[PDB]
Amino acid sequence: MKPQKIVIKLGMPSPKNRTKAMVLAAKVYGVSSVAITGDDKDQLEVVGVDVDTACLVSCLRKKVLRRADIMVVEEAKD
Amino acid sequence: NEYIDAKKHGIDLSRERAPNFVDHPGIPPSDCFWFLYKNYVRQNAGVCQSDWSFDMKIGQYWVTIHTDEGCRLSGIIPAGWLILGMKRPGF
Repeated sequence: MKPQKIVIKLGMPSPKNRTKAMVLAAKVYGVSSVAITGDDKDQLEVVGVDVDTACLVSCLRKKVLRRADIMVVEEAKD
Repeated sequence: NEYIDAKKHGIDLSRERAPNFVDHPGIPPSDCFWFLYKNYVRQNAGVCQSDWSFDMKIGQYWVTIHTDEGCRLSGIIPAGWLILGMKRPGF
């Protein structure tokens, strides 16, 4: 029910991998927002309600690059 | 105290480059910065909500970070790692 901030570390992403990761994440049902974040600009950050994170990661792994791992989950306050 | 130990090893939050974050539409902005260190070397930084908690990967471990109303961080973190919180400027 509450929006979650999900941060996924991309392992050694090209610029192209970052863009492709944002687009695929944005198209997932429940995702309201996407960004690239982190000191190394290697994180896909997703905000969504009731997002299957395991399936977002699995999608990034088959379609974008081998290395994608959840590194942060924070429930949004209202 | 964990900030004094960090200060001894050359860490100063007021001189840390800002986290690379966005304010997302449709959710409140995060009012805290956090800075994450392994053997006192900054590995990453991010934002979080005061008076709350979040789960994150520190080294090989999934851990809960507790954030009090002043952005002070607490939780069980792996040996050699350090996480420090501060108010995001303006909040």
